[PDB]
Amino acid sequence: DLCFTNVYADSFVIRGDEVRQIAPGQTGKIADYNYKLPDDFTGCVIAWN
Amino acid sequence: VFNATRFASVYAWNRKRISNCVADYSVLYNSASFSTFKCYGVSPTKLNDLCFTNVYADSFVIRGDEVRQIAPGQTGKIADYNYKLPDDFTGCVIAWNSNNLDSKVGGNYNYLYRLFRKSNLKPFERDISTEIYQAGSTPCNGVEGFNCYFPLQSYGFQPTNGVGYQPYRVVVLSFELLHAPATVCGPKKSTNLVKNKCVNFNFNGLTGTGVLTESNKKFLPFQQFGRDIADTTDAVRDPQTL
Amino acid sequence: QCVNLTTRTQLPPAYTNSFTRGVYYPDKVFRSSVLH
Amino acid sequence: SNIIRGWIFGTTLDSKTQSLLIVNNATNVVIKVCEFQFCNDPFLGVYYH
Amino acid sequence: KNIDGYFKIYSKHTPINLVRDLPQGFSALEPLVDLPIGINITRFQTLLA
Amino acid sequence: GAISSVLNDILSRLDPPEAEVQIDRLITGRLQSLQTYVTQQLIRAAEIR
Repeated sequence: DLCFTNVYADSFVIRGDEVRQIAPGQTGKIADYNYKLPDDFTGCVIAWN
Repeated sequence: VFNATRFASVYAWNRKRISNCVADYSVLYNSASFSTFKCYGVSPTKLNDLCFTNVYADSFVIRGDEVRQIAPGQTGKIADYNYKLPDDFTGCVIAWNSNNLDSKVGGNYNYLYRLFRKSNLKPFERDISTEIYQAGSTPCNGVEGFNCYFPLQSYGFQPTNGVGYQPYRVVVLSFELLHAPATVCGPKKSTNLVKNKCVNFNFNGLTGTGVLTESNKKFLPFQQFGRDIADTTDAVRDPQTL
Repeated sequence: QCVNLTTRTQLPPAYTNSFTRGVYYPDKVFRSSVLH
Repeated sequence: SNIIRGWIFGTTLDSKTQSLLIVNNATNVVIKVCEFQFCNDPFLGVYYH
Repeated sequence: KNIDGYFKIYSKHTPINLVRDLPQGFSALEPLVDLPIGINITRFQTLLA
Repeated sequence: GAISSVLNDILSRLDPPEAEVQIDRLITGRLQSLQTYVTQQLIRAAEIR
């Protein structure tokens, strides 16, 4: 029903233990160090094996 | 704590008091395996900015299907029976997998669990009792039999089982926060103390804008923060010098 | 250990009044000249 | 005369449960949480003055 | 008291002059230590010398 | 209704994803307090006038 203006895909491969780290407000070697999400992040996270 | 050789069981779990050290969670990222990581009362990005008073590590090994049961307000054979978290639990739960060490080819029966409990015990309580549970109306008299089952069973720990059946290690951190003097604070370097100027102070993780002046108030040795009518922090204590 | 005393005299559990006892600091927080 | 020496905090006051034993043996403030064999009359006496 | 598996003790020592019934006065009790005992306490006793 | 009354506590504990749940409870609690107070002043000013 709702559609979006500027869709950007964030495609990368990490360890399976650190998928929950991809969230607005988390830490880790992925979240805190190189791939950080904003505090006002309005988006979707799609991950698979 | 996080990289120990053998943990304890869930009915009797080791509670090591973490006091007077540097809470640096970047050391654990050399050998990191952390599957789930949730802080209920606090946020993980403030772990370097905010620091905590009385950190207690809750180290034990349970089944992989019951890790989500370690949460304030859940049930299970771990949550409802032996390891309960409080309703006002302000803490963090750190858990990770242990297939490479805790799984034996024949079976690891050293990690027991509580399956039969009479009532709903209080949170943060350990239970080392090996009394025979009475499931029926007949008295058991301390021996096994009909409706008299031994309460401490063991999971099937083999590397060929299901991943939900694999043992997951877990360490849960509990603390009193922003009311007590802090002994453990992480690798954030302190700065110079400036008096008689509006600055951005940071005392034991408490951040705010205020003016630091000397006072005639003498704190008790267990007291760190002074408050006002408006409940905001009116005075703090310097932890380095008195 | 197991041996109990024999000089125990059975006396009734009488009652006692307390004036203002039972007050402690509820937390580790300093407060000055307030009524919390 | 320092007659109050400590307490035993338990559930059923027996070895069937886990109990707290805070005592003082005139040298150290001893606080132990063990599976104690509970005696019916705990005491600490001073002898032969 | 033992609530949420967190035994809180509060100690206060003051010199008195007393023969009899509990004195009419006030003393603010201060916490000494914090004991993580993790048990259930329903009954207790008290040591004497 | 929040976890604490102090604005400086939530800024030192929670992320701005989790602080807007908590600070907006403080803002609404302080605004309704001001909408209580301005109500108490205008009715009192109608009594004085």
